[PDB]
Amino acid sequence: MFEARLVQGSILKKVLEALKDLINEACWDISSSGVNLQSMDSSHVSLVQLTLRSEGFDTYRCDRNLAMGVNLTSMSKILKCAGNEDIITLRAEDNADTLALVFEAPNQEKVSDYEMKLMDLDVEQLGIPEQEYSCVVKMPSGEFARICRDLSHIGDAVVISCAKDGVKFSASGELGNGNIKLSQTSEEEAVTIEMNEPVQLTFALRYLNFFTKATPLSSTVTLSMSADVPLVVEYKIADMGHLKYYLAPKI
Amino acid sequence: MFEARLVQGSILKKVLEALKDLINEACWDISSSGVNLQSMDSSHVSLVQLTLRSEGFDTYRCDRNLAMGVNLTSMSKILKCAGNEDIITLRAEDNADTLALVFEAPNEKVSDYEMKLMDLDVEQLGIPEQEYSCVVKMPSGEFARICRDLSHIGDAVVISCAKDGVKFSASGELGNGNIKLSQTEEEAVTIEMNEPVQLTFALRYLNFFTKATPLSSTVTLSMSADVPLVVEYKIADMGHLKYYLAPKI
Amino acid sequence: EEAELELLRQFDLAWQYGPCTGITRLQRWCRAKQMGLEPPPEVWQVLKTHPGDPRFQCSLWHLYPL
Amino acid sequence: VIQICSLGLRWGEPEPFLRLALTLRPCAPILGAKVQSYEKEEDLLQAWSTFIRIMDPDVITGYNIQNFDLPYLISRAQTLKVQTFPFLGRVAGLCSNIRDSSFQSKQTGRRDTKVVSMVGRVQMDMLQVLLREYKLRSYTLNAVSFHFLGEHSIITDLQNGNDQTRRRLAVYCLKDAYLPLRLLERLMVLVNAVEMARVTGVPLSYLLSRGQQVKVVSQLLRQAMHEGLLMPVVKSEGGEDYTGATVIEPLKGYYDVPIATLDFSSLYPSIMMAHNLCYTTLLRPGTAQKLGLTEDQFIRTPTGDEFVKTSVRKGLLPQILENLLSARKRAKAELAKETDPLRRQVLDGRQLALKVSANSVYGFTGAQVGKLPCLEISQSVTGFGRQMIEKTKQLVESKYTVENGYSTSAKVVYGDTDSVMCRFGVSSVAEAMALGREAADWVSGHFPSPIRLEFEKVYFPYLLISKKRYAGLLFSSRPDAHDRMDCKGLEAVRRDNCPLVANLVTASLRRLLIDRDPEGAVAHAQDVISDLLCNRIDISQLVITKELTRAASDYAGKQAHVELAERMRKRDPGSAPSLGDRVPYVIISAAKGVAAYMKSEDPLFVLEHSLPIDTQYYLEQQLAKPLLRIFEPILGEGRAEAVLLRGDHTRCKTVLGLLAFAKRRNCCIGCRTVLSHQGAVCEFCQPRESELYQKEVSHLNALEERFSRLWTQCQRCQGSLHEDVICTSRDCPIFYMRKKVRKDLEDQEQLLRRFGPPGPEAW
DNA sequence: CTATGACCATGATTACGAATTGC
DNA sequence: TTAAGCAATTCGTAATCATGGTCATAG
Ligand SMILES: Cc1cn([C@H]2C[C@H](O)[C@@H](COP(=O)(O)OP(=O)(O)OP(=O)(O)O)O2)c(=O)[nH]c1=O
Ligand code: SF4
Ligand SMILES: [Zn+2]
Repeated sequence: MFEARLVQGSILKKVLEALKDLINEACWDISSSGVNLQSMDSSHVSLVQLTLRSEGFDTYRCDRNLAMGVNLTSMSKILKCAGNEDIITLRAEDNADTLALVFEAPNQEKVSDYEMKLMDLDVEQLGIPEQEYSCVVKMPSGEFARICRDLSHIGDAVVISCAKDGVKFSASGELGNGNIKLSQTSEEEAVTIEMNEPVQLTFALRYLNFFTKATPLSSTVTLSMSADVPLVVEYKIADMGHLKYYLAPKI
Repeated sequence: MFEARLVQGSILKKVLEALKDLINEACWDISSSGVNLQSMDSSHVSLVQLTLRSEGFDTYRCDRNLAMGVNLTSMSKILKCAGNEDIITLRAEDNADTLALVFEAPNEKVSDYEMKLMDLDVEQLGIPEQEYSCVVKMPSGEFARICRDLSHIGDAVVISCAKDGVKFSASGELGNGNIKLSQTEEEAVTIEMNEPVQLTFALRYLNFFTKATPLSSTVTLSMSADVPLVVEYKIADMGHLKYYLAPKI
Repeated sequence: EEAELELLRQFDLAWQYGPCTGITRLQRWCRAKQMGLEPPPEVWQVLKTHPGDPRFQCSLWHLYPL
Repeated sequence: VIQICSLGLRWGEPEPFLRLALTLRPCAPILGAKVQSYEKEEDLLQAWSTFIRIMDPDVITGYNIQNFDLPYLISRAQTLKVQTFPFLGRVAGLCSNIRDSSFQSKQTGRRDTKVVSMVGRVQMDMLQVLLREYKLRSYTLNAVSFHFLGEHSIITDLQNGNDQTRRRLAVYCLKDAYLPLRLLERLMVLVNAVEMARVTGVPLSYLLSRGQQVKVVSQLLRQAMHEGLLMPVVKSEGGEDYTGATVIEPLKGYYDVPIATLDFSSLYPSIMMAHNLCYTTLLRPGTAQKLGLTEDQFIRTPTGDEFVKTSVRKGLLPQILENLLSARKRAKAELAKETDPLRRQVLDGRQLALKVSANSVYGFTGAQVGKLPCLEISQSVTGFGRQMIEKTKQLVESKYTVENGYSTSAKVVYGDTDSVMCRFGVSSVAEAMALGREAADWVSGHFPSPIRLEFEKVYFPYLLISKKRYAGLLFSSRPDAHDRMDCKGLEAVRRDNCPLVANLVTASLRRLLIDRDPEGAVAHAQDVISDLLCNRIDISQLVITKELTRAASDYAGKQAHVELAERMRKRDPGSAPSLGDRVPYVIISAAKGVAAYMKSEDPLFVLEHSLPIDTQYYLEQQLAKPLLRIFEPILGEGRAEAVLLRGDHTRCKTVLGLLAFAKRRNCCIGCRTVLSHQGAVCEFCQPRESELYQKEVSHLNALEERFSRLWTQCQRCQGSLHEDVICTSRDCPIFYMRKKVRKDLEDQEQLLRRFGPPGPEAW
C-alpha cells in the first residue's frame, strides 16, 4: 500500500507539465527509495529520467514495490484540478489497478479526491550507460529556454559548440542564420563551463523545446555533452530529486 | 420614453458577458420598478432571471413600460466598446424600435450607440415559487473552480448535500473524482440542510452560469429533490442574476 | 381485471355503436343510449367501480398521432 | 403469420383471373375474391403450398419478398414442425434453402441480399428493379406509387377483434398485393427484360443478379466462333490510370443573346467503329518492322499506337457495336410516334438502356480489374475525342466572322467533351436556328463516317455558373415557342439537400428567367426567409436524406446519418437502417457547435417528442450560399448586400424538466407588457380595442378554413366516409400538416376568449 | 502598488475524405 | 469466385496558427 504526502504539490503539477507533451504513457516505479520514472519519448529520440526521493516528501510510505502504468495525459488533466498551494497525496493499493490523488486546500474546508485508472504497459525498458562528459554547462534555465526558442525561428536544428572560453549555439534556414554565445562569468544568473575537450554536436530544437517545459522546476539547468553521445539536459528538483532529459544527436 | 443612468457601467458589461453565451435573443421588461429579463437558454435546459432595480441606477426613468427583443450578441459586442469606468446610459423611445447606449468617459469623449431592436415572440415561462431542502453559500470563485475541475473528469456532476457538508463528483474515461466542502466572510461556506439531497447536473451549463462570477464575491446554490437547481449571483444594490438548471433524470 | 380489459376493447370495435376514436368511452356509451341502439349494461358497470383511470376511461388509440 | 393474399394473371389479358385471400380466423365475404379460413397456422401454410403447386406459376413477383417474405415463411414453417412446406419448386424431391449473397460495383454501389431456391420458376422483386434502374429520393412503396401513379401494432388489434375488422385487414392486404402488378405492366418492365435477353444472348435470371460483363463476354464469344479465334486469359494487379476527357474553360455569367448547341451523337462507339480499333487488330510495336508499308495499311493515334487499316482486317468490336447501334435506332424510330408522356419517357428508358450497353462495351476495355483489359485502346479513344472537340472549336470560331461576309464573329463560351455551345450574336431565334443548322451540317463534313455533328437546341436566355453547373430555356422549333427549363447540375436536381432549398431555387429561376422580374424574386426569397424565422414552415420541407454505404469509409470520419443509424432506439433494436439504404433526419437546435452530427434526429421521433428546430443552421448553412451562387452574376456585390439586407429587414422578426414549472404570465395584445389580471388590453392601449379585435379574427377565420380542407381529404384518400382514418404515412405531407393546425386553432381560439362572450348561451 | 511577458482561451486557415452528378 | 470508365464541384471535421485577457511576480 503506497502513500506519499507532498506539501509543495505544485512540484507534481510542474513535473507533469514537463512530461505530458513528450510522453503519452509511462510507468511510475514506486519503492521505499522514492518514486522514479524512465521512458523514451514517442519519437524514440530521447529518454526522460525522473527521480523523486522519499526524503523530499513530507510523509512517504511504500509497503509493496509498485509499477504504475500511468497515462500522463489523464494524470496531467487530473493534476490541473489542484491549486498551486494544495497538499497533494498519492495513495495506491498493491491490489487496486487505480491510483488516488487527494488534494487538500491549505484552509482545509475543501478536499478533492481523484481516483485515476491505471493500465498495463509493457513499456520498452532502456539502460543508460554511466559515462563521463567532456563539457558540462550550468546556466539559468530561463536563459537556456530563451536560446532554444530564439533559434527555433531560424532553423530546425542547433549546433552546440563548446570550447575553452565559452559555449555557442547556432542554426540556419530560409531566413539566414544566427548564433548565441555564452561565456563564463566571474548564483542562478551566472554561467559556468567545464571543458575537458572541445565538443560540437547537432540537436533538434523541437525536442530541446520540450525539455524546456521543465523550466519552472529550477532556476538553473546543466547541459552535459560529449563526442558522439546523447546530450544530457538536467533540472534539479530541490531536495526531491531531479528530471533528466537525454537527446540523441543528429549524425 | 426610457432613460437610465448607471455609473458603474462595468456592471452592465459583466451582465452581458454572463448571458451572451447562454442566450442569443432575449426580451428586457423595463418599467418603473427597474429592468428585468427572464429567458430559457437555447437548449431549453435552463432559465435565466435578471433583476436590475431602479434604485440601483443613479438616475432611472420609465414613462412607458416598453420591452424590446434584444439580440444579446449585438448588445454584447456594442457593450465591449465601453471602458470599465465609463458612465453608461440606456435610453429608448416607446415609438422607436431602437435602444440607445451612450457611454461617458469619466474625464472629453462620448460614445453613442443606437442598437436595432427586434420583434421576439419569446416563449414565456413561470417559475413555481417553492422551498429548498439545501442552500449553499460559498465564494463564487471556488464554485467556478469546482465546475472547471470536474469538467475534466466527466460531463455531469452529482451534487450530494448532507448534514455536515456538500459534495460534487464526476466520472469518465480517466477515472473519477470528487470535491468536498464543509461549513466553517466571503471566503466561508455556509450550508442549510433540512433534507439530504442528491442531484445530477450537466457541467456544461454550470460552466455557463459561472460566467457571472465577476458579478459577486459569493454565490448561493439552492437544491431540492426532483426540481431545478438554483444558482444565484447578487448584483449589489442593483438586484441579481438567477440561473435555473433542470436536473438529469 | 385482465378480463375487464377485453370487454372494453370489444365494446370499442363493434360497428353498431359508432365510429369512435375521438371522444371518451362513457360519452359514446351515452350517445348510443340516447338513440337507444342497444348499449349493454356491463360496459357501464365497470365505468362506475373505478375512478378516473386513463386505461379504463379512454379509447384504445388515445395515444397514436392519428 | 396471419394472412396471405395472392393475385394471378395470364400475360396479355388486361385484368387478372385469380384473386385469393387466406386468413387465420373466420372472416367476412369480399365481392370478387375467394375467402377461406383456418383455425391453425399449419393448415394455412399447407394450403398456400398446395395452391402454389397446383396453379404452377411461371413468374413470382412482389415487393421486398426476397429479404422479408419468403425467409419469414420458411423459418416459421421450420419452427412449427410442418415437414411438407419447403418444396415449392418444380422438381418433386427437392427442398428450398436460404443463402446470402452480395453484389458491388461503382455504378450501383453495394447491396447484400438473401436468395431462396426455386427450380423452374423465376423471381422478380420489383424493389430490386427500382433500386437498380432508378435514382430517386425515397424507395418506399408509398413514395414510388405517388411518383408513378398518385396516392404494426394496430393490426394486432384489428385481428384480435371481430370479423369486419379482419375483412378490412384483408381488403388492405389485397390492395398491397395488387400494386406491384400494376407497376410491372405499366412501366414496361418485362417486355424490356425479354428484349434485353434477346439482344444480348444471356438468360432471364442474369439480368437480376449480374452486371454488364457477362453480356459483353457473351456477345464477343458469339462473334468469335465465326472466324476461329480463341480468347486469352490476362490478369494484372494493377496498372495505372490514364487521362480522361477535356473540358473547355467557360466565360462565366448571364447571357441574354441566344447560344446554339452542337454535339456529336454516339461519340465513342463511332470512334471505335470508324478508325478500325479492336483487340484483334492492335499492332505490336515490333511486328510492323521490317515491313515498311505505312500508307493505307495502318494508322497512328495521339497516344502513340499503330492500328491496321480495314483493307486487311475487320475487328470484332465494330460489329458488336453496329448491332447495338441499330437496335437503339429502331427503338428511337418507334419512340418518334407516341403521344402519351409517361409512355414517351418509358421508351426513352428503353433507348437509354441500349445506349448504356453500347458505352459499357468501350468501358470494358479499360477496367484493369476485370476479365480482359487493353488500356492502349482506351487511351486512343480519349485522345481522338480531345482532338476532335478542339477541332470543332477552332473551326466554328474561325469560319463565321465579320470579314467573311457574315454579321458578327462568333465566340465559343463552353464545351464539355461532346458538345459545343457557340454564341452567335443575333437575338432572333429563327436566324440563330438557321445558322446553327448550317454550322452543324457544315462541320460534319470533315470526318469519316458515322461521325456526324448535329444541332440540338437554342438557349435564350442562358446562365453559366461553373463547370458542370448551368441553366437555360429550351427551344426545339420556333413556332413551338418554348419547352421548359434546363437545370444542369444545380441545387434542384441533387438529393443531398432539403426540399425547401430545391423549391426556392426552382421558383427563383422561374421568376427570374420566364417573367424577368427580380423584384418579385427578392420578395419571394424574403417571404421564404421570413416564414422560416416565424416558425410556419412544415417539417416535410426540412428532411435531409443520405445513403448509408460501406461501414469502414464511414468508420474513417464522423458523419450525421451514420451517427443516427448506429444509435438504436429503445423501442426497436430490430428495425434500423442497413447497408445501402437512405437515412432521413432533421437537425435540432442545441449548444454543441463543434458537431452537426450531435444534433440529428429521426423525423418521427421529433414528431412524437416535439424537439425544436435550428433556424440559424437552416438559414446560414442550407439556404444562403446557393442563393449567393445564383443571384450575384446578374448584378454586382451590392446584390449580396441586397439579399443580406432583404434578410436584414426580415431577420428582425423571430418567433420563440424546468418547462413544467410554468407561471404563464399574461400579456397585453397591443404593446406586449406583462401585467397582473386577465384582461386582454392594456390601460394605455384601450381606445383602440375594436381594431385589435378586428385584427386576429381574420386570422382565426383563416385557420378554420385550413382545418376543414385537410381533415376531409383523408376521408377521400382513405375511401370511406363513415369510419376512422388510420394513416401515419411518413412520406405524405398530409400527415403532420393535419396535426399542427389542431394546435394553432387550439391556441388562437383561447386568445379570443380573453375578450368576453358575444352573448349568453343558457337562454 | 505598479510593468512585463508567460499563460490560458477563442477564433481564422488549410487539408482531406465523403457524396453525388455530368460526360 | 465477383465487380463498365474518368472529371469536377461541394461541404463538414479535425488540426494548425494568430491573437488578446488575465495574472503573477519582480521593481
Ligand atoms: C453517359 C456516358 C457517356 N460516355 C462517354 C461516351 C460517349 O461517347 C461520350 C458522350 O456522352 P453522351 O452524350 O452522354 O452519350 P452519346 O454521345 O454516346 O449518345 P447521345 O448523343 O445520343 O446521347 O461520353 C461514357 O463513356 N459512359 C457514360 O455513361
Ligand atoms: S395523411 Fe391523409 S392525405 Fe396523407 S396519405 Fe394519409 S390518408 Fe392520405
Ligand atoms: Zn398595452
